[PDB]
Amino acid sequence: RGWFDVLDDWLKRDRFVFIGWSGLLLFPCAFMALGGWLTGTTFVTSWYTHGLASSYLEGANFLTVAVSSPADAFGHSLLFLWGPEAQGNLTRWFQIGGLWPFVALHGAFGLIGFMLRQFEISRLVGIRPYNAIAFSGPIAVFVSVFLMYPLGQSSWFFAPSFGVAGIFRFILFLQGFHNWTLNPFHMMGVAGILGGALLCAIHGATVENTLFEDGEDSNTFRAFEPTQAEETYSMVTANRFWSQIFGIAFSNKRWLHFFMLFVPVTGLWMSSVGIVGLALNLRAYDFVSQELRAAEDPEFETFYTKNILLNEGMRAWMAPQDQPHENFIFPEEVLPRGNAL
Amino acid sequence: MDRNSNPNRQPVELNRTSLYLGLLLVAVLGILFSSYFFN
Amino acid sequence: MDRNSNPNRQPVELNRTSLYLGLLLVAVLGILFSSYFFN
Amino acid sequence: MQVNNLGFIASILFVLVPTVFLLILFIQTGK
Amino acid sequence: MQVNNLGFIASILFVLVPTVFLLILFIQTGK
Amino acid sequence: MFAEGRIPLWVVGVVAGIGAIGVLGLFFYGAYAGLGSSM
Amino acid sequence: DWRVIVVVSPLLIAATWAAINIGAAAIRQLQDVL
Amino acid sequence: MTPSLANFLWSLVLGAAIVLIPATVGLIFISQKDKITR
Amino acid sequence: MESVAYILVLTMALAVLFFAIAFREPPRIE
Amino acid sequence: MESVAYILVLTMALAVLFFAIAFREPPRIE
Amino acid sequence: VTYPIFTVRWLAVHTLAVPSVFFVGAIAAMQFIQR
Amino acid sequence: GLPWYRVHTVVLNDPGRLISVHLMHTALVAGWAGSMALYELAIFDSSDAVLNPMWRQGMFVLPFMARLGVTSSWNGWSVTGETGLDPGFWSFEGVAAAHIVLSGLLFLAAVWHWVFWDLELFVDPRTGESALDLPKMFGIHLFLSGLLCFGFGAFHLTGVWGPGMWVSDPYGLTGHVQPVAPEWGPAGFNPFNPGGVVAHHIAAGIVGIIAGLFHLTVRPPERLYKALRMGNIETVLSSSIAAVFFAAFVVAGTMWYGNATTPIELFGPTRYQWDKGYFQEEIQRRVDSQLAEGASLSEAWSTIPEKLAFYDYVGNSPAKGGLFRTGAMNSGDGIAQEWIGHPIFKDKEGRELEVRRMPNFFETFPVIMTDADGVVRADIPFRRSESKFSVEQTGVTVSFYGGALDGQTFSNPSDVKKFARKAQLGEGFDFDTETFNSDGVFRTSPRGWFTFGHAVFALLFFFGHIWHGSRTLFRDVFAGVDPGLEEQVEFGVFAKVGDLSTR
Amino acid sequence: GTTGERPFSDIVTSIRYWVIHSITIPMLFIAGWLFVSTGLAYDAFGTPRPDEYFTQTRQELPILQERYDINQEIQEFN
Amino acid sequence: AQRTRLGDILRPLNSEYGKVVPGWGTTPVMGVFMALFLVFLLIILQIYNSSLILEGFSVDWAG
Ligand code: CLA
Ligand code: CLA
Ligand code: CLA
Ligand SMILES: CCCCCCCCCCCCCCCC(=O)OC[C@H](CO[C@@H]1O[C@H](CS(=O)(=O)O)[C@@H](O)[C@H](O)[C@H]1O)OC(=O)CCCCCCCCCCCCCCC
Ligand SMILES: CCCCCCCCCCCCCCCC(=O)OC[C@H](COP(=O)(O)OC[C@@H](O)CO)OC(=O)CCCCCCCCCCCCCCC
Ligand SMILES: CC1=C(/C=C/C(C)=C/C=C/C(C)=C/C=C/C=C(C)/C=C/C=C(C)/C=C/C2=C(C)CCCC2(C)C)C(C)(C)CCC1
Ligand SMILES: CC1=C(/C=C/C(C)=C/C=C/C(C)=C/C=C/C=C(C)/C=C/C=C(C)/C=C/C2=C(C)CCCC2(C)C)C(C)(C)CCC1
Ligand SMILES: CC1=C(/C=C/C(C)=C\C=C/C(C)=C/C=C/C=C(C)/C=C/C=C(C)\C=C\C2=C(C)CCCC2(C)C)C(C)(C)CCC1
Ligand SMILES: CCCCCCCCCCCCO[C@@H]1O[C@H](CO)[C@@H](O[C@H]2O[C@H](CO)[C@@H](O)[C@H](O)[C@H]2O)[C@H](O)[C@H]1O
Ligand SMILES: [Ca+2]
Repeated sequence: RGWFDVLDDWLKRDRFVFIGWSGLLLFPCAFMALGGWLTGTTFVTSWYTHGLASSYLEGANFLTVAVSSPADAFGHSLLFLWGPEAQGNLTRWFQIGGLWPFVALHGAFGLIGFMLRQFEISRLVGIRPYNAIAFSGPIAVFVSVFLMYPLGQSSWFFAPSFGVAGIFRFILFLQGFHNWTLNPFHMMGVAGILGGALLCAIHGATVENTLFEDGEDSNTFRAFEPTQAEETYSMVTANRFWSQIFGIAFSNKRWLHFFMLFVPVTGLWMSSVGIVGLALNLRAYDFVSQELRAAEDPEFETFYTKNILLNEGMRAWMAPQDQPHENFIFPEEVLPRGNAL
Repeated sequence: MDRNSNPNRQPVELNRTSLYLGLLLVAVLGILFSSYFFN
Repeated sequence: MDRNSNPNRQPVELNRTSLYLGLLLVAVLGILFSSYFFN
Repeated sequence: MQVNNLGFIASILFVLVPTVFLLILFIQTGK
Repeated sequence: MQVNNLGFIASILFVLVPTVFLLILFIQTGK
Repeated sequence: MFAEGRIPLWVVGVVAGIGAIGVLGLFFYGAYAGLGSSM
Repeated sequence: DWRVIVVVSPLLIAATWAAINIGAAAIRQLQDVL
Repeated sequence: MTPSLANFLWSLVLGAAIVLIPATVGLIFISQKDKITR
Repeated sequence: MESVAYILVLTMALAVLFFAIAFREPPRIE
Repeated sequence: MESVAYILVLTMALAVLFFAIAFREPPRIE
Repeated sequence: VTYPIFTVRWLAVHTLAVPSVFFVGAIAAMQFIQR
Repeated sequence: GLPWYRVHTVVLNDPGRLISVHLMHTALVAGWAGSMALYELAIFDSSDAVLNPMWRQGMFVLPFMARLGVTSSWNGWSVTGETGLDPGFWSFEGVAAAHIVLSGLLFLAAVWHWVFWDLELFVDPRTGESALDLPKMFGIHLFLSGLLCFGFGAFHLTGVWGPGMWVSDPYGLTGHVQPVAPEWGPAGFNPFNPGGVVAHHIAAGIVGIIAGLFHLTVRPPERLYKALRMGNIETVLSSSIAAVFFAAFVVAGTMWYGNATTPIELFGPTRYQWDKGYFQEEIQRRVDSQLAEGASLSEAWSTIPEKLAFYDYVGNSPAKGGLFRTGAMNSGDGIAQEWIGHPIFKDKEGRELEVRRMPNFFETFPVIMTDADGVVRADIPFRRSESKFSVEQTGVTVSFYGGALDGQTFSNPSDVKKFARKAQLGEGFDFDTETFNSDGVFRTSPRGWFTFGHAVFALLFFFGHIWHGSRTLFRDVFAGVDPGLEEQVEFGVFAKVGDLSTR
Repeated sequence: GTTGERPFSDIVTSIRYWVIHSITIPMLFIAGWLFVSTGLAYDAFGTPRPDEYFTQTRQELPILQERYDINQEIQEFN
Repeated sequence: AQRTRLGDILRPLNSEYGKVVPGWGTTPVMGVFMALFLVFLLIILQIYNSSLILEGFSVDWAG
């Protein structure tokens, strides 16, 4: 028994927390990402990068803490602790936003490790690896939003900050500057996510309301046995119900569950494609035909042109505070605004 | 050289449900992207 | 009322030669009429 | 050249519609 | 409205090409 | 208590839940006092 | 920094408490696994 | 040899010494103490 | 004239719905 | 751009020729 | 009966719980900082 | 039968038809290259390489021919602005025709390999069915790639036998194709040093030749052969897709950030050049040196080349376009005709004012004019009832130096405001908007389009890698799990997950 | 279905677990407390105290602008 | 299994299907070269990233 196989045995033991070879990458990297985020949201400020308090130590709450993105002056520097910026000074590394790349990079490798874990466990137990394939969706989202978008932009500063209100800021920023709602790829993402939720709800309810009478209790949960060979609910009755209610119904269980995988995953992937576009400011910002007609015809108004106006207002009012490194100075009189407001 | 029948050839199938699903997908993609194609 | 299979249904065929002839006809009609379509 | 603005779409459809008719019929033959 | 001059042909082909792909495959099925 | 040598698991649960409620109450109280309280 | 000493001393107290209340059985287990 | 070069090489050395091969050593040691019985 | 294209795609989608309902593959138990 | 359409139709015709020759149905005696 | 005390599970438990409790003490203390 | 998404798996175990489909794909790609070049040639405007270069015309493949030394047409012109050059056969037209003929020949070879699929070369002589020795094929192809890489570096790029490559000055004003010597020091790893590219190809080609020789001679370890399923061609597909998306990310990044292989004369400027005012800084330094001689403002600014000023215009940033704003940048602002010269804004009191330029992020941006010490002295107010800093009240006037407006001063507040809005975009240019019926909204450059396409494709190829790696490693359960599979998965029964020999 | 380790309910219902932890858990709680309450956290992480966001000479946001020399920049911000 | 002259010439190249070296073979050598490649990739990334600044050049269009 060579040392490699002895290690393989130890790593793949049946214990409370399976480790596996993938655990070597997953657990330290996941721990770094999670502990870095908790440490930043508890203790670390964004005063020097954003001019914002972003930790419990400064009086922020769960909704307003964040591991904020680094200062825009660093471009896409990876901001290693030992790098030319912090130069091994941990306190400075915290103050310049080193925690953001720390968390982002360890999270990316922890995500890799987790998908490798999915593969490893699927191989060990003897099933098909469709869980890893499904997890590719969240991976695409994380790569596109947290890595690809800022890499296309001027710096990590424009990456989403790891915090609740930081994420909301990123969301509103994308609306105002990129008109992300108008983007057909975001639209397909929305459809995928809403359809996934719909499928989850409808499938759970359908199963729960076509159950077979397999027990005597009003509590129907105890009339199932994991080793039972037969279906626990009536696919035939479910199909008839949905055919008569909605017009169509699933008749193939395998297709149903594959569809439940396919919908949200496809949605995540399409929205990731859209975010890649936004990284290069390749927006679906405008419909030129309506823009031209409005520029010539002062009576032409659509909801599209109204949304354009909202975006203009948001940009002008938010940019000075959202981009403090720019030293934007917008005198009050240049701010766009409607009457009386 | 001789021309021998290839024994690797297999039929392809698209059932009616798959037809309806694909046709709906294509129609809704067209609905989605036509406005942007026109701009 | 019941839905009975119609026994009048027959297969349709287009052999490969007919395919080539029709494709050539369509291509040459397109060649002919495109200039007039553009005018 | 200032050509008829429907020329390309008319030409494409004039060819494509019968092309796909023939293709369908040919491919399904023997079913 | 002054729309993109390729809009109609792009939309028609975007729909028609996969439509005819599906139609061919469906019709020949069982051959 | 009701059995010697061990704590009932529900006693442990009640105590731990009271502690969790207490830490959450302290955080909610702190939302209104000291830093972050708008005053 | 005296602050470091006062922040670390509770950790050491907890560690030594756990050691003095678990060490016999922990050493038993360490020896058994060789 | 610049400061950034020196720190890069130090990063290599300290990543190995702090992470790669105390972890390899520990993994090998424990796998060889607790051995599966066939 | 782009309105014609929008109406066309919308009609195609609705027609697909009608056929998928009326002319569906029957679910059969066997 | 109409030149593209003319070239397309001409190429289609020539391609049809090549397939009708190379990939024809063999005449078979039976 | 007579299970091992220290395990990989013990370590996974503590790796999380121990810094969690320390952080909670820190945040509790934060609650009484005055500006 | 096969579902639609599996049709191509019919060549999975048919090396002859796999070669056939690869040949057909290669023919299609080469034919696309030829036809794309022909199309771009049919519409390229060669007259004005200064204000209408290729990257303003949506030219996508033309820069790639020019990068490696094909810069002249048969029709007399060259993308370096010259005329009357004789490229020989290897002009844009010659290269495109070469790709067309190659496409045809590859098509014919594909047909032959499809028809004559059953060659004895493909069948294992030991047993009698089709078999490919994938490690040996890798050794062969790797040795070949190393040879080709070394030859490209040593003969083409150096000019030992070949044209060399496009190199340019840091400001994209004198780009041309020349031989490049390799740089063997650390500077070879500067992405903006072309000698680095030459040295890379020489050294990596030698490394590839040596690695191919090793892989032509040493068989895989049995451990590796089983773990990586080296008898499964899908393992090659998985690892190849991985390598390919790695390369695609790299090329998108080097296109977006700029480097020696993505010169601005061929692909346009980068967004980071606008961000940092790279060209603005250079122009200002040239003007200040002229002034340090004794030249007047007009003379100093008239020394500035129109091409350099054209780089300093936000409409040429690749980060200003839109996903559905299609076509050439000339379809946006129009075809640039001439520089209007540098405006200098002075308010009523003699203060000279700087108009704050539009950043890349902003689709719209307020007009703000600040003095030397960063205090707003004028603006264009949205609301006027409490306006205090308007161009009307501040008495802002503008005088132009160099360019079309050289020596002209404007005091009419409408004129001043329009020129302030122009200065927001950087250096001002007259445009012809009638040729393209240009719509007024900015397009992105080929740099932007290339980066977008390749970043998206790399992302999708990640999923392809995951899918095919999983199909390779889980081939045994692709059609479903074993109808047994009861106790192996049960918790705690076995000491090692899956291993039946353990408890 | 047990992978070998002692069940949690067993452990946390035992006397010894509680003799250990009624000490260890409060010790960590108060160590985190003291970490904050002694001011150590401010100095360790560089987080401003409520009186150090602005100084008698810097009334504006101390936004970093320098690409490599941030130690000096931070010290000049104070 | 049709024979061709080119097929016969190429035949020895496609004859060693499935033959392997028992055990781990050159896997250690492969691993060391993988580690060197990873270090090289980190170096050139950090240079391109401006996190590794060497003497003699600048990552800039001026070089
Ligand atoms: C001798 C044949 C030949 C020649 C001289 C050319 C020449 C040219 N081609 Mg072309 N082409 C050919 C065959 C040829 N082609 C074939 C067979 C196809 C079909 C696949 C094409 C498809 C094609 C397209 C789509 C395009 C060209 C283009 C071009 C022009 C620019 C090429 C370029 O940028 O290279 C870029 C090549 C690389 C950067 C090589 C990447 C390979 C990676 C880096 C190595 C892979 C890893 C390695 C194998 C593993 C490590 C090994 C290592 C250790 C040694 C140029 C004039 C471009 C053009 O200008 O259009 C008109 C263009 O867009 N060609
Ligand atoms: C990556 C490869 C690539 C890149 C970077 C470019 C880049 C460029 N090309 Mg192009 N081209 C290419 C490939 C490429 N081309 C190919 C393969 C062809 C043959 C068709 C062409 C033929 C071509 C022509 C005829 C022209 C160009 C032109 C141009 C320029 C204008 C770009 C533009 O507006 O596009 C617009 C891009 C979009 C509108 C994005 C479309 C996104 C689609 C709709 C997404 C599809 C969604 C999908 C269905 C979702 C699936 C759903 C899910 C469930 C799976 C630009 C520099 C123009 C030019 O200026 O020439 C001088 C021009 O006239 N090219
Ligand atoms: C070198 C790249 C490469 C190659 C050779 C393959 C090859 C294969 N793939 Mg695969 N794949 C890839 C990349 C690749 N893939 C990438 C990047 C992804 C992520 C998007 C996938 C995701 C994927 C899945 C989910 C599946 C495969 C499957 C297959 C097998 C059957 C393919 C088939 O018949 O579909 C036929 C396709 C059609 C009939 C129509 C496809 C129409 C597409 C959507 C649009 C075409 C646009 C245009 C023509 C292509 C230009 C894109 C180009 C620039 C890359 C085949 C061996 C299947 C399989 O495993 O079979 C068992 C399978 O289920 N692949
Ligand atoms: C933070 C988490 C970190 C994760 C760490 C993971 C733990 C280590 C995992 C190692 C995985 C790779 C080992 C694969 C096993 C192997 O190849 O053969 C096992 C061999 C064969 O030995 C002997 O060989 C005998 C014969 S045979 O040749 O193997 O058949 C055989 O009988 C016998 O079994 C065997 O003892 O054993 C070894 O002694 C060779 C070690 C080579 C391992 C690769 C080293 C490269 C990494 C170093 C990186 C720095 C390099 C310098 C960079 C500047
Ligand atoms: C009240 C009754 C009247 C109903 C009217 C409402 C119409 C709803 C009918 C469903 C349409 C059929 C579409 C799937 C085509 C079809 O016939 O599918 C039939 C299919 C049956 O699946 P089976 O299990 O039988 O298929 C298994 C194998 O055949 C695999 O192919 O059902 C599904 O796949 C469910 C998932 C798609 C659900 C799609 C819902 C889409 C909603 C409408 C979106 C378009 C609106 C655009 C407006 C412009
Ligand atoms: C940073 C860093 C690092 C790392 C660290 C770590 C890794 C750590 C950590 C950490 C951690 C890991 C921490 C923690 C925590 C926690 C917390 C803070 C918690 C909490 C909580 C809560 C509050 C809860 C609540 C609740 C709810 C809400 C529900 C029900 C009830 C209860 C109570 C449960 C190192 C040194 C490496 C280096 C440098 C950098
Ligand atoms: C036969 C032959 C010949 C001829 C050849 C030729 C004449 C050719 C060609 C060719 C060509 C002329 C080609 C081509 C191509 C194209 C392609 C291949 C394309 C495409 C496409 C795509 C793929 C696209 C896609 C897309 C879309 C659609 C949208 C946007 C996005 C994307 C890009 C995705 C010769 C006599 C010489 C020789 C003998 C043989
Ligand atoms: C859910 C849950 C849990 C927890 C629980 C807890 C944590 C708690 C509780 C609770 C509590 C903690 C309670 C209480 C109570 C009390 C009461 C109910 C009372 C009373 C009374 C009264 C009525 C009063 C009266 C009065 C008046 C009226 C005035 C005069 C004086 C006096 C005070 C007498 C457990 C783990 C177990 C299980 C699972 C989950
Ligand atoms: C799985 C991979 C994990 C990767 C991460 C692992 C952790 C990496 C930590 C590496 C940290 C490098 O930290 C770096 O160490 C060196 C060497 O001591 C310090 O260097 C210090 O000491 C050395 C020598 O004693 C002096 O030459 C130097 O002037 C001084 O700064 C750097 O100031 C610090 O930046
Ligand atoms: Ca007033």
